[PDB]
Amino acid sequence: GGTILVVTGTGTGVGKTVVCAALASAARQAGIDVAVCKPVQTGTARGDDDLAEVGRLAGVTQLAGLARYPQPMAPAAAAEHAGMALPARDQIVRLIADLDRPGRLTLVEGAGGLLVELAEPGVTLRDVAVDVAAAALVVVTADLGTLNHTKLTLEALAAQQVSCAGLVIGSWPDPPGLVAASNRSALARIAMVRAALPAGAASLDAGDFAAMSAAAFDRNWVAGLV
Amino acid sequence: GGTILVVTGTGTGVGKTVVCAALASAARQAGIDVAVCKPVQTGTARGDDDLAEVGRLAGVTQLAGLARYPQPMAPAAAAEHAGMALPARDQIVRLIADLDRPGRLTLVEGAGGLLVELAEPGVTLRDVAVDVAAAALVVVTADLGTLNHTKLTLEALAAQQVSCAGLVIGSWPDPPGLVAASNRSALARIAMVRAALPAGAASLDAGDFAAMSAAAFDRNWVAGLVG
Ligand SMILES: Cc1cn([C@H]2C[C@H](O)[C@@H](COP(=O)(O)OP(=O)(O)OP(=O)(O)O)O2)c(=O)[nH]c1=O
Ligand SMILES: Cc1cn([C@H]2C[C@H](O)[C@@H](COP(=O)(O)OP(=O)(O)OP(=O)(O)O)O2)c(=O)[nH]c1=O
Ligand SMILES: [Mg+2]
Ligand SMILES: [Mg+2]
Repeated sequence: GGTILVVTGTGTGVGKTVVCAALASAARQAGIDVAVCKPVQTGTARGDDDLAEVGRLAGVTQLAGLARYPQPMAPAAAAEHAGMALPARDQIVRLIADLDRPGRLTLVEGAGGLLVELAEPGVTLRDVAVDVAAAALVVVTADLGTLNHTKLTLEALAAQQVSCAGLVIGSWPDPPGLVAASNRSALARIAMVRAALPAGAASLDAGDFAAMSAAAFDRNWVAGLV
Repeated sequence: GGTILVVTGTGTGVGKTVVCAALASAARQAGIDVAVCKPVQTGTARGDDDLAEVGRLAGVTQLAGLARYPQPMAPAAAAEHAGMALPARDQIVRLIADLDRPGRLTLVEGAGGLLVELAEPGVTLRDVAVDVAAAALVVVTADLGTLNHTKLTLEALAAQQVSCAGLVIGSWPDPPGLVAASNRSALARIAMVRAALPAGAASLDAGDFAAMSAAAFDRNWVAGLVG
């Protein structure tokens, strides 16, 4: 196959989607073919659509999903509200495995943090990563609490031998400030910080997003992903 | 020895300090001798003092500190900013073991979440709980993200064989509302919810704090903590 990375996070709304876009954009600019899978999208009544964000910010066209729940809740509660079950583990795993091919960077986004339920019954993004042998990129904050959440997420990955490909600070404040500066230095002590996306990047137009994306990651690390 | 519980949380500001004071108050009203312990305190320059609050809300007088730092930062960064070192792991252990006593409940509040560095080098409250054979009471929010953080914390506890004495919801709103209510239902499927402390417990007076405390926990669970 090619390279598969789940893009998880220490929590909800930490920047997972804008980080998928940013890495997709840098990979494409490096001449790598990119696909992005978001198996379960919720909050569609208010128009949440993470694949649309990736398609618009980074230009990706191979964008796969399996389910769309209208309520703005976590996948299991939204599915409980709708009275319609989440997809099954095999559905999600085979979708990603069908996307993966040599020369392709395939990114997978779940919902919220690493352990929220993505498929019936109780299967997580960590389970999916195991079944498709993906490594994990962990999107973090630089705010109070991040080191604990980062360490807890990194331990949960190592507990099932899911490799950690790096950290990304999904939203880097301007100018950093005292906590954010201390938090970035300490995260850098426990894993490589691949990038720190400036705050508000997800509202850039595609041209600005691409230039920002190619400057945010290290040219060689992106080139070597596939 | 007696019974030692580390009181940790899914993060900082989730209610660890008010849960200590509530468990201490309920334990005391059952006849149980209580000590409370905070080996690392940051933010002294902003007035933060969890031991002092626990004394205020609950009337506990057996309160033991050790490391104190001016800045409201994570311990490592606060001690660094003050030209000080973190305490060594044996000093934290000594603090707790000196208080342990038969028939006494000792509560050890961390700083922030389970894996925050409390001692050189990379030593956490989980390591400390291992050293004193303590179980762990996990203070959680009912807000969004709580399920994932709670599951991550419980897994980190089990990997080191640190028994989990249950969850407590640090701040519980009246009325609940849909987000909190759903999360509390989902937390109870994960582990035992020992209490849900009403929002604003920390402002109650000693009389009302004791009433709230006695109502918040099952008395038979409180009494069963301590032989
Ligand atoms: C203003 C705002 C933007 N966004 C946008 C900007 C972020 O950089 C981007 C990616 O963050 P995500 O972590 O993916 O936030 P999300 O709601 O899409 O996360 P999840 O898929 O788990 O629900 O989404 C939010 O998610 N939440 C917000 O409150
Ligand atoms: C915002 C605020 C909260 N509190 C209360 C609300 C919480 O339920 C309680 C305990 O939260 P904790 O989890 O103990 O967090 P903390 O702020 O004490 O910091 P630390 O991680 O070092 O413990 O403190 C106050 O007493 N005064 C305040 O101004
Ligand atoms: Mg998203
Ligand atoms: Mg506290």
